[PDB]
Amino acid sequence: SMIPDFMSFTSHIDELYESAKKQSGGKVADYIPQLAKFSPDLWGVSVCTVDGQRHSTGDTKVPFCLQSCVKPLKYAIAVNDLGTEYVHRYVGKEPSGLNKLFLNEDDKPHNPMVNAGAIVVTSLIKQGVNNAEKFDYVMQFLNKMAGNEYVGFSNATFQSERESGDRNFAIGYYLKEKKCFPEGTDMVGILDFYFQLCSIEVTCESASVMAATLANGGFCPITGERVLSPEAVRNTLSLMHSCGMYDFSGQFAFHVGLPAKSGVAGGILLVVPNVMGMMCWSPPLDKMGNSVKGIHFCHDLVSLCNFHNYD
Amino acid sequence: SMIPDFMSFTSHIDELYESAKKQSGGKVADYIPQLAKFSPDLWGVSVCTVDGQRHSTGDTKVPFCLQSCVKPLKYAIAVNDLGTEYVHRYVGKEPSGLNKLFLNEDDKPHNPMVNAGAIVVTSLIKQGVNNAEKFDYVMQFLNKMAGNEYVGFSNATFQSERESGDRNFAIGYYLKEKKCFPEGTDMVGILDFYFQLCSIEVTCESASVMAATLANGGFCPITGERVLSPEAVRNTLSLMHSCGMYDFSGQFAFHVGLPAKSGVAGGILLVVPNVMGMMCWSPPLDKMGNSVKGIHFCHDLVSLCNFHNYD
Amino acid sequence: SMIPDFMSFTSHIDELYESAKKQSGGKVADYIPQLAKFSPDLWGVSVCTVDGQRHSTGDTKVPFCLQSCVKPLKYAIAVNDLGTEYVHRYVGKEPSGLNKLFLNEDDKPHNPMVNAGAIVVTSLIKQGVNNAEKFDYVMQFLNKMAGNEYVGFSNATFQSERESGDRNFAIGYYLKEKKCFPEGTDMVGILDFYFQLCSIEVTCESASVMAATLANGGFCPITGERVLSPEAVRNTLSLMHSCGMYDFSGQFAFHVGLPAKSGVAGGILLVVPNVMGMMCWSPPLDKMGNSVKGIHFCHDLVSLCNFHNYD
Amino acid sequence: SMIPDFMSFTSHIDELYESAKKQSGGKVADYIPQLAKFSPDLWGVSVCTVDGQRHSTGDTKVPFCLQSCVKPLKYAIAVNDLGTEYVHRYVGKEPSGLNKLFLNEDDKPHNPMVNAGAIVVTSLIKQGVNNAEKFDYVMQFLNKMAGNEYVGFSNATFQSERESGDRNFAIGYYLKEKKCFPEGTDMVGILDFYFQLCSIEVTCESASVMAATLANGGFCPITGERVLSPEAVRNTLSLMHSCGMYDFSGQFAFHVGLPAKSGVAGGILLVVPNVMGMMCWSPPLDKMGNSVKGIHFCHDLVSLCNFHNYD
Repeated sequence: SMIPDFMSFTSHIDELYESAKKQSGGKVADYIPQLAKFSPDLWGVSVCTVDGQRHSTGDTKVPFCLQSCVKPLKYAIAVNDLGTEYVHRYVGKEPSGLNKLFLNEDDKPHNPMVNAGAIVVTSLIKQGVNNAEKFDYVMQFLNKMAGNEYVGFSNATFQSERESGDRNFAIGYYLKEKKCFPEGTDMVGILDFYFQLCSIEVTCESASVMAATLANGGFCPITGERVLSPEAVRNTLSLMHSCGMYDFSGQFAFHVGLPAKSGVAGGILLVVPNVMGMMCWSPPLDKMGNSVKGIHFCHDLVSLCNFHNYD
Repeated sequence: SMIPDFMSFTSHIDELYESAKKQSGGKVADYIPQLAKFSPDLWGVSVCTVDGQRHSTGDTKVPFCLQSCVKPLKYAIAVNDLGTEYVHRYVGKEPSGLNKLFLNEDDKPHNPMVNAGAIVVTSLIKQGVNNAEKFDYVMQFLNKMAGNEYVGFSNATFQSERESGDRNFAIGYYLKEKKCFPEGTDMVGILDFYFQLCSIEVTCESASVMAATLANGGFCPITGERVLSPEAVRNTLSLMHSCGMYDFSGQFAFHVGLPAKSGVAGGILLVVPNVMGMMCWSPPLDKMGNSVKGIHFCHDLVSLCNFHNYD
Repeated sequence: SMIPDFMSFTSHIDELYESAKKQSGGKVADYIPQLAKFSPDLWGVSVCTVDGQRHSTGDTKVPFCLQSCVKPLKYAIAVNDLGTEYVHRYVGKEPSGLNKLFLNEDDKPHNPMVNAGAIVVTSLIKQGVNNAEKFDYVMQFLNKMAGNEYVGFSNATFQSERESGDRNFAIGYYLKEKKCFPEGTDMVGILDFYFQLCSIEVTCESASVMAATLANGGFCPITGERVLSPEAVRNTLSLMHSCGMYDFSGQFAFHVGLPAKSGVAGGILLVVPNVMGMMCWSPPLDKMGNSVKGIHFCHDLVSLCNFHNYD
Repeated sequence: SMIPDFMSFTSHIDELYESAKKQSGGKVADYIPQLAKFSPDLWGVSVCTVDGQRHSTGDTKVPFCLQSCVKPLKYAIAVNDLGTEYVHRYVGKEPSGLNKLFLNEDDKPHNPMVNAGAIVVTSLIKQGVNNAEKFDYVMQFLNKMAGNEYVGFSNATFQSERESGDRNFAIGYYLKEKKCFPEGTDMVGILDFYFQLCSIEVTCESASVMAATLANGGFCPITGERVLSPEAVRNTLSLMHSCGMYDFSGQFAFHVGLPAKSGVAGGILLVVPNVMGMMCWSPPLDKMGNSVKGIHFCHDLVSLCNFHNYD
């Protein structure tokens, strides 16, 4: 551990937080009202070490949707219950070029971090049981990852995403055309389960616990229990490292060097292997679709604490 | 007219027909039973001059679905009722590269001869009225083009295409995502109208009359009536010339030089400007998706009668 | 012939010429001084019917480089001496998608109308003999096409194109890498021959005679002699129809419907099959790289005289 | 350090070495004789810890060309003398899609690990001085990285690469066309310097010392001296992680999780951050172009010692 004095570290976290606060650029997602609602000034950062030590600053208790931030999580869950080999017969393992085809060279979604990928992954989890049951399974799972902290749902977001995601339906039908789903999959039913997962709510605080779980080889820092298999955690981290920041993934892997995953709600699930989990949140996104204050913060954290993968 | 002696010409048509008959290669489409049914040995060629003169050989009275062969026709109808400018605010005017994106540089289907294009075009025809009425409108229209000859429908084909076209639905949703349809379009309703049009039935004989209509500047050779506007006919011919033979369009424009349009049913709508209309039909298709006997025939017709656009 | 009264037709040509004259937009090519020199106001149109009848208006006697306009010509020459089959073992027969790869699916230049294509074609003509001799062979050939009218050379242009064409050298080496040239080809020597051909000079008047030759099935309208084989002329026309106006080829084939070929010098070699040959010239080019006044003129000519391929 | 007992670790290295030895597949590069020469049975593995501890097994003293393995090294050198900002005004920082364009969206080579990238990087090192001097500069540099161990040159390889690299010349001219080189660069001279660098020779033993240098934050394990800046080492490692195994980079980052770089000579420069440097060598390559025995070994090393970046 490179964090000898937590107290001092925390003091630095608040300095970075304050430094980022001055970054007012970016635009709040507004393709649906449930996202337009949010104030551009909300800005929260929560830390949770592998030690179990916590620290928050800013709006770390205001609920918000995981959206794309859930992709790493449901993928981790799939590997946990099905293993690397099986999950990857349906989804790739690397970033794509850039326009934006749904499938790769082998008629499989490039990776679990893109829509097509997350949709296929969603179709692997808890096959057989009905949607209601599948959703409880993932919720219970997310609860263990967060050590029983805040994990809600947003029905308004769910209804808006469903009655608006024409591109996800396009992807749904295309994958069904290319036989990308396991035998006998209710494609439309899957997209529904998919929209629901994107609607799960968390707070910087509860999310940081989930990130810390991934930073602690699958053991929840605040309960000590094994939630995800070592295999599942290593895969999730690798993929977050290469494709978790949309079109910014390259720049991010080169300059920040940490496993992260952004969401349109403005959140950024950050993981510092064997050190801590983190969740930055600020609604204003840049052109790439990442939280402006969040990206700023991440670069600052790595310059200051030499947390970069290769330091 | 390069056909001084119709009698002799006909004798040559039968020779080419017999020559093509020996081409047994190709595979009959079988993605649906209604197409698998067909015998690979069916082979028919019907001619209809701008003069009104007719001639058939082979299975020219066995009904079969137009399928893609209807694309040029419904496009002609759109230009006829809306004019070049309007129709092309929604669909392109040239062939694409090759994989196979749904939209081009300007978020419009490349041309009316590809699925995405034909789907958008379908959404322009007779806007407002219900589907049943739209279908009668096109049927009545196709009747005038065929001079009241055989124009049927295949409900079995229609039902199979609908409960099987996942890729067309994918295209449907994608176009709806990119705002490619006119304001307030029932996308799913349009795909239904689209599947129905693909299910319209004709015979080499009735189809050749439709082709002759396009070969006669919009006037049906056997009734003398104006069916399509000059503007509409010129557009349809240009596009059939550059993108009517799927991936073979280039080779076809270079070696045959005639406006044509193939269909998965094995038909090839051929037009020899100011001379005649033609419909070759033979279920076995090659890798490109064109009738094997039909392609052979077309090359032979141009070598023998110097009908190539630039002879 | 749709030109009953040449006198009246000529009167219309001058009206279109005057109408186009008002189009002052576009920018004169300036990648080399020999092209920057030209006045944006130069504008000439020369007609030469299959009959042998002539007519000029504007700056039809000011020499200018063929540049890309020579591509159709040297291609015609290759087919004439080697036949379709041989020439096309090295170059494609259709337009490409759009970035801009040097080779297609089969490691062959897409068509003779693009740089890579024209370079490969250049390597087929008069193999064996030295460059000086090859150049005389093509010059003598171009002379017959122009009926002995103006055909010059521009050494200043040649020297500038050679000491500046890094992209053509890149293409040269790439093709050499993919074994695109006939056995034992001096690649660098070929690029030199290529640059020279681009530097050949003509005038609207002499060029229109060359165009008329292609419009007359290979027979020079003003000498009556056979210059190009029927086979060679049909191929050249087909390719000019689909890929002779750079990225505008699609729009041009759909709206104008005539075999044409533009050049960076501002010229447009136009052919109206079995009617006449033409050469419009005006240095200012549009974004696509075609003569602004020339494009305007071509659209006007087709609207007024219904010369479109499918009228 | 996860290597408590070096003795035991070494015993495991020899077991993996022996296990890999049984992998006889792959084909020895043969585009030039200097590579065809090599026996498919040569197989060597050399380790060099950050501690300075060494260990070899197999043909670890047979000289071979770095080839692509030098790309990470000359890139490290550029960052060391010019800093991240400057070097990256000319070359990208991420993997590309897949065909294989020379430049990316911003007209810059995708990254330093691809030919176009390595060529641009080569043009940044020691600008001004002549080629002979530039080469000595890099040689002296490579010597410090190897702690003065074997670093040779192969004139036969150099001469063959130069008189055979048409694709590198194509790339050279294209980059020169797009103004990718610093002001006043002798492009052809640069390609020469480039071919020379690819011809530098090493042995598993000396190379492993170079890898260990990168594994030790820029300090040569066997001399203790600072050779590369921390900044330069972190960049080199990140890029080796994402694009050092050609088309296998994705699979490699996901399954092995270590910074590596392969070469057509059959070598694989491997780095285990803060632990050791390594060089596996075996001439037979797979379709991707990586050493077959080397790839096998790398997967085995990570399964056995949990060296994967995220374990």
